Amino acid sequence: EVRTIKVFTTVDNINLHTQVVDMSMTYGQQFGPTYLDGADVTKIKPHNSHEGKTFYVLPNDDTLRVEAFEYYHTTDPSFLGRYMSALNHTKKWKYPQVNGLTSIKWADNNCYLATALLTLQQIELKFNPPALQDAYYRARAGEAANFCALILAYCNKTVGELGDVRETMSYLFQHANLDSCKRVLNVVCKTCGQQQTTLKGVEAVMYMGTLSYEQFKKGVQIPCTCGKQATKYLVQQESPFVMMSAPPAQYELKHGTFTCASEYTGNYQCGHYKHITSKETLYCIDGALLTKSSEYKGPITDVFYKENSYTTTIK
Amino acid sequence: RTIKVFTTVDNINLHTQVVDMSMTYGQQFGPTYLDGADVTKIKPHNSHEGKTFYVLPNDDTLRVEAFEYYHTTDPSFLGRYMSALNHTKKWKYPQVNGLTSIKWADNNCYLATALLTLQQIELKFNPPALQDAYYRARAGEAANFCALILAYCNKTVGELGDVRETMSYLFQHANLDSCKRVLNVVCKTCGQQQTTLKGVEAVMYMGTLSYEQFKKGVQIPCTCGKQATKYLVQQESPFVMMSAPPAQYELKHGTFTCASEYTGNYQCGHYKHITSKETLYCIDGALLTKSSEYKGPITDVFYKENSYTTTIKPENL
Ligand SMILES: [Cl-]
Ligand SMILES: [Zn+2]
Ligand SMILES: [Zn+2]
Ligand SMILES: [Zn+2]
Repeated sequence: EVRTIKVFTTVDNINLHTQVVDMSMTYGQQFGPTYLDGADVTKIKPHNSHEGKTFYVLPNDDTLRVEAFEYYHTTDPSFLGRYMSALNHTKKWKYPQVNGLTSIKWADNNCYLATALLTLQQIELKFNPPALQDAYYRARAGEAANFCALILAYCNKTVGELGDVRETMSYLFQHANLDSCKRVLNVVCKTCGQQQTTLKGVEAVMYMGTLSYEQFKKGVQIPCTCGKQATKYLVQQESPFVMMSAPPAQYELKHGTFTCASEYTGNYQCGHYKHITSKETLYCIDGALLTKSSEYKGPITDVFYKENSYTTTIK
Repeated sequence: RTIKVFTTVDNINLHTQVVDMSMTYGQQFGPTYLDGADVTKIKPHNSHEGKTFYVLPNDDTLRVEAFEYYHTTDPSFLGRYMSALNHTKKWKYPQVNGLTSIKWADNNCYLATALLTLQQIELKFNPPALQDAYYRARAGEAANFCALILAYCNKTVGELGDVRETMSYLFQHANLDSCKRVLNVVCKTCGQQQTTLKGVEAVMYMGTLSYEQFKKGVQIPCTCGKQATKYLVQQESPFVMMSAPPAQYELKHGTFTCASEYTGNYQCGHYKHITSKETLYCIDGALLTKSSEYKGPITDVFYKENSYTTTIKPENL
């Protein structure tokens, strides 16, 4: 009456669950969306050659949901489906080594993912979700399909959409161990006094308004509550890097003064990101393309700087 | 022959300047606008003393001010906003059935029905520029709101636009964080698959005008070659927008909030707005028509919502 084979199911490829499957029913009828080595097998019926194989499935019971939470650090039931949807594309991208870093050859507007991937290889950062940490290690080795698809899933973006580097880094930093990061700022306004503020976590390493770390330390002009202009400056910084962002204009990059940067060109609604890194000179990594130059000048949107512990000497 | 003026990129932070009447504004400030009019090649007049001029965000401080007000980093935004505003300030914005409309001009019908729709659904804008201008538009002064819509949509005055595209751009600048949509796709061969949409995708659907049809199920292809049934499982939003290629459709009073009618084709056409009050009202720019029934080439229908959960059992499909 009923013929069967034994297979394994998983949501993390670490915990394997024995399943006896009915060979007269499809995998989708029995498990829902089912993948065998990234290949969609939802519509097909079990075959004798499938016996003993491991199948990815979505978390549709309590055991699988706990494992998904522990591996991906998410409770969104749609997360693994969106990751698999993205992976179907990113598994076809090429991930060349460029200047010793894993880049991504351009496809489907993935330029923002390349400069994000390149940036992460240059700043000291640990990822909390085991899925992210594992996929980052594979990406550093040149096999970044899983990492890229995770990024898309964590940001709730799909292949082809315009990505923003600042927004993307912000999502990823929420899943990094940045709790020990600290920033202390002071704002000063004639006729209003002084006031200080302490930031922690992601907010302690990201700033929007100037690309220059030294300018942030010397003071930036900001509108006050009264309506006149005031001066905000960085008092103390505890973090392994800082990210400085600004609306793009024409910014000059010089060797040895920064770690890496991102540039935005083309049509503003559907444009193009490049990566600039400081090595023994400046390299512009443009997906698979590489140029070298003494200096660089353009519509820079984000600059990353190394840091450890900073304390101001101004009063 | 020198006067004081204010320059700004947001009309919030005003920067005092001294100008000389012997040179143009452009030689002193770069590109300069007075109520949207390009005054770059104009010399300061006595009557300009103390007035507020827009300039381009030409330094780090101004680019911050512009970003915090408009939520854009596009360097062309201000000039495009001002170019549109020079025109929209001359449009007329009559009250039609308690709502701010727009008298027809410059193919602005798509903006009129978008504006009429926004006044009937629960929506908050995130950019202060949009918030402030929307409050003025509700009160009848819609020139700045209409020029912002054009600038955010990268449309110029006179171009025929698209309500669905326009709403997409505006919803991306709205607070939709609490909006969630869960769908189920059921195939006789493949089984079930649920999906969760957030943000603009949680409130916009393209394929059917009827919210009730979206609840009972629409037929879609399945990669196995058969037809699958797609239906709404769960909806958390204060409204929903259902769109479909324009086709003859009967709008029944009391079954919807408002809708967009489009006569024409891909190159040229005209929008009208239909709203369901104690009866059906067709708002066509400044023109109002009342009817017990309405039938037309409908392309977008808006419905009120709060929390919906399906009663379909998948095994009963
Ligand atoms: Cl019109
Ligand atoms: Zn003050
Ligand atoms: Zn199927
Ligand atoms: Zn028209």
